Amino acid sequence: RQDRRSLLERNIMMFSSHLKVDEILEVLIAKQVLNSDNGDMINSCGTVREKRREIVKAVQRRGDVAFDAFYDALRSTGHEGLAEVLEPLA
Amino acid sequence: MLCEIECRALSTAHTRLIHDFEPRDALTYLEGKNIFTEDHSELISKMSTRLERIANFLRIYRRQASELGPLIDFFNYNNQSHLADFLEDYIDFAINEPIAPQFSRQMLDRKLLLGNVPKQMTCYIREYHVDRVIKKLDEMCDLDSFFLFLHGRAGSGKSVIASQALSKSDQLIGINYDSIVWLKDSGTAPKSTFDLFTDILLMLKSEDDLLNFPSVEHVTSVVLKRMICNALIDRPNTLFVFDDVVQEETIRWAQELRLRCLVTTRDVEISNAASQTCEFIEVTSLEIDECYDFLEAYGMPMPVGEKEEDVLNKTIELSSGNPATLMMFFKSCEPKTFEKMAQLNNKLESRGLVGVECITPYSYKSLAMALQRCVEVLSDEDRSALAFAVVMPPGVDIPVKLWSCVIPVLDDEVADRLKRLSKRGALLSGKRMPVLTFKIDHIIHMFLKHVVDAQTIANGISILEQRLLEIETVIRPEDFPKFMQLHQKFYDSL
Amino acid sequence: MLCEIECRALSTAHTRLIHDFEPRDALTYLEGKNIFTEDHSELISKMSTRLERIANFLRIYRRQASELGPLIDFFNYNNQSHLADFLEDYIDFAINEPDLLRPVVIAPQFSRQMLDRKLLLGNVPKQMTCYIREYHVDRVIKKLDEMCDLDSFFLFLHGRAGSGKSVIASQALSKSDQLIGINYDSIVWLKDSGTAPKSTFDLFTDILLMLKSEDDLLNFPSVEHVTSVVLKRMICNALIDRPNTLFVFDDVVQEETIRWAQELRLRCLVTTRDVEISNAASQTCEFIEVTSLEIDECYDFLEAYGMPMPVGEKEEDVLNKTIELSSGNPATLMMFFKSCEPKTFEKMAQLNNKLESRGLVGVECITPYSYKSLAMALQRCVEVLSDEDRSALAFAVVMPPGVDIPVKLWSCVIPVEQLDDEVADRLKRLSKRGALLSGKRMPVLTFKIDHIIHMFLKHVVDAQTIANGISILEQRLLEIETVIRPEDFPKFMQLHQKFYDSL
Ligand SMILES: Nc1ncnc2c1ncn2[C@@H]1O[C@H](COP(=O)(O)OP(=O)(O)OP(=O)(O)O)[C@@H](O)[C@H]1O
Ligand SMILES: Nc1ncnc2c1ncn2[C@@H]1O[C@H](COP(=O)(O)OP(=O)(O)OP(=O)(O)O)[C@@H](O)[C@H]1O
Ligand SMILES: [Mg+2]
Ligand SMILES: [Mg+2]
Repeated sequence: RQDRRSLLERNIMMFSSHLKVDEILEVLIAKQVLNSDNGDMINSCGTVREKRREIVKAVQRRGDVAFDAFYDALRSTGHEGLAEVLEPLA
Repeated sequence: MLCEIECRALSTAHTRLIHDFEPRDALTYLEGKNIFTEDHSELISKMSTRLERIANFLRIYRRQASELGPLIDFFNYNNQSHLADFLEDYIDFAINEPIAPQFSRQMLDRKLLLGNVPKQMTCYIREYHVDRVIKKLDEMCDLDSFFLFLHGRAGSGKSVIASQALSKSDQLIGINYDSIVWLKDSGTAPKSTFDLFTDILLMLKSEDDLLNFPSVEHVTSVVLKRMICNALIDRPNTLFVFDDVVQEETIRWAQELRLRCLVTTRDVEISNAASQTCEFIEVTSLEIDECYDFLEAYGMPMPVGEKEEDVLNKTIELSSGNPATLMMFFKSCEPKTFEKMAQLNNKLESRGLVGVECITPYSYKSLAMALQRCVEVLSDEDRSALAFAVVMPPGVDIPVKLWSCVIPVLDDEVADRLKRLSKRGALLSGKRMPVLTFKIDHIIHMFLKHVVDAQTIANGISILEQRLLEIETVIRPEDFPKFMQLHQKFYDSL
Repeated sequence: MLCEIECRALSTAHTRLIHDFEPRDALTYLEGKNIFTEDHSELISKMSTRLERIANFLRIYRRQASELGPLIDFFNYNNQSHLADFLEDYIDFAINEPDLLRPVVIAPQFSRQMLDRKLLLGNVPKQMTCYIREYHVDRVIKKLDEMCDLDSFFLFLHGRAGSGKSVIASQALSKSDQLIGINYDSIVWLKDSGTAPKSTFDLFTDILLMLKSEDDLLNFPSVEHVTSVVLKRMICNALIDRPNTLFVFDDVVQEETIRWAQELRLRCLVTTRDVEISNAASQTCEFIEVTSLEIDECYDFLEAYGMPMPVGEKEEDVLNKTIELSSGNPATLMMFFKSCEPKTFEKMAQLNNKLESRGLVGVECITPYSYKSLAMALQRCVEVLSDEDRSALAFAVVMPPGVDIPVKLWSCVIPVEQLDDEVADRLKRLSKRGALLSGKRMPVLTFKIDHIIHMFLKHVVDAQTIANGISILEQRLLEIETVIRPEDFPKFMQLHQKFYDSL
């Protein structure tokens, strides 16, 4: 929705500063929020801003309730991210 | 949407946004900031050349944003800060505060021409008038629609002054009004007031689609009128000179079309057609001093002897400061000798205006060709009154009753006709006190005389002697009307 | 298709849809939601300027959609939400909360210059400024405001010839900034003056033109030849694009023309002289009569145009003479001024004479009136008259003007058992139809002829028929002021010997 997406957009710098969609594909797909093909397509992207744009869209759709993902930046040592988005979520 | 200011900036800083920039770079930052719709970024993102992506980014952008802040924002982050700095500087030299002359002239010249304005007279200008015209036009560029009546005697020089008043100052065209449309009327038929406005619209018409000009020749008045206003909306501050209006219908149309009009005319009353208060400027007979100036200006020798300044006061007397007939005089005084100047003085009498009729910048060989019309238009009853004014001495202030003697029909009715008569061609000279008196000048006098029935002159003279029975600056007293004999001199010459 | 509310919105919010919008942006979204055809998008998609793509998008759109919904949905998605928000606000101040639309969502969008654009294009003339009839221009505007709600209606601004009706419509649509923009979206002001039977069709040929876009005046066909059923059907079709459009029909003479207006379900202001043309409309007709200028209003009107004010007993009287003869006639009063060039009470009284010994022709002048003198106008008012009524009028000259006089006293000069009420019936038709007569029910049924209405007849009717009517009355005179001439004293019309000897 507008709140969730507005969050993926507001916290765009950090996501598009560090972060990597390859890192989340195995998890998100493990959560069934992603498809093998989805991961494959993203996995096969030359630059990261490409792999990032895709995931954001995917999250805004497939993972509208990216709550699960909100526990992913936790596990990935990128907790300074999942903490910011929980603030937005809050 | 960016305002003129904000759009004038994207345009001024355009030589730069072409040398180093790219709309693909900004699309993500705009879509991300909810500034670009998917299709927007598609449209600007798939473009072969960059001048395409740039022209679409600057077109699409000017519509979408409530302001210019985001543009600067992006220009910064993109290492193109030398750009976002220039634009922020420009927005500030407006937010915090409230060329070649000859080259510029060409624009003025073109404006004058395309509006079919003729060239202004140069060898001699009655500044006063040209000045006062321009002034009263400046006062009105504010107004939504208005009439200016530059009226005067036939050939008194009105049209030349409009040529000059729109040609001297560089403000009237460009500063006060955007464009000029100058159309000569001269309409007498009833189809003329429509034909005029057929050609007015043409002036407005683009250079394109003069080819497509239809058989507009056949289409109602309600439509030519509606058609014109449509085109009128396109042009702002469009001044209209209507050189030579005779029919009040022109004024009427001018007022249905909510036009801004300069108007040269001879008959002043056409203004009663317009309910709106109309301003007026009368082109008087050339004052005695202005006549000198006008003569010198065109190589004419100034007085040297008592009976030489007099030879020249004779021409001025006969011409009564008449621009047009004065000019005809010069074109004839080839010897340029006080002598051949006096030959004409005498000749003009024993032949009326026809003695000096010549090829002149005037459409007319002689002032008699002009006045013809001024006389045809006259009320059938008024055409009569004018015919009997010949008997009276010209250049003499004379009572109403002394006139009641020759004029057909309390005889105030005579006065009413004589007013209509000065109002409608400056044929007569009114003058309220000391006592209600009129006067006929020589130009007009000679004209009427030579024009009428050789009989009606002599009949009016006799019809006067009858009333002579009763029972100079100093107007003629009622104890001494019995003798019009003071002017025996100016009467025996019949 | 939509309607007047949904189309009035696309029109009100038009100053905006021009500054930021593009029909190319919406074509894909509408070929989709089932509102467009692949020629539709072709027609609006290949257009050089945007005002073209916009005028075609708003024309084509008003026909295609069952409602105004996807549009709102669109300006939302297109980052032009400041638009879809304005239009949804407007659609809401109509269904739920009525009334509030004009004060709230329409009033702010006023601008004097806009009116002038709209006035000029609707062929409205400029309003008189040097004097304004307060009362009337006000009451006109009022009764127009009360009706912007109505779907179709007639307003009859009826009065005597030159009585000043047309000028008031110029002012009533030019003073307030609401009538145009707030109450009605556009104006169409057309002068009728139709007498031929082709005139009522020719009128409506121009009405459609007055409607048609600046584009396709080129394509204007030989519409000159096409049935009445089609010009009529052809007009309403375009009318769609015209929400809250008002119609001034300056100078209707024909009731047939009156009709068409009611087949076309139009909203009409109507200036006319003959009031009965309204019987053509079964629709409720509301009326405003332009009376003769009251004695006080005449003063105001004179001063307004540099006319001196009475200074002496027999100077206020010099001026009561003009007002009497003029009987407060805007048009002939104006002709007076344009002629009263000296402006001196003296030359003002000179004319007061010229008027008795030359009728209206003594003061005929070039005036903002299409007419040299009020006689040129009244000509028509008299031609139209029932052949029998033309007769009745023609004999009224004998009667004293500005005198309240009984029906029987009239039965004496007027043509035609024992009850002559037929005289009264003619005299009513006579005031109804150009207002050439006065009427007064009680104390007793009496009529009256004014002076402007009198001098005209005096100078026009057969010099003989005047003298024949004078002799006729004498025979009937034999019989056996505020107070109506009593029946004990009719035998002597001699009270008015003064105003009778002058014949
Ligand atoms: N410098 C001048 N200023 C004024 N009049 C001039 C001047 N030079 C010449 N004239 C005379 O006036 C003629 C044109 O007169 P003009 O057209 O100004 O009068 P007008 O008021 O237009 O007359 P009309 O009544 O025909 O409209 C010239 O060709 C010449 O005869
Ligand atoms: N308020 C006014 N101010 C100035 N002049 C007026 C006014 N009202 C009427 N007149 C005079 O009447 C003339 C036009 O009259 P108007 O058209 O208003 O009357 P009307 O009732 O339309 O007559 P008709 O029905 O014949 O059109 C103007 O030229 C002016 O002389
Ligand atoms: Mg000229
Ligand atoms: Mg009118």
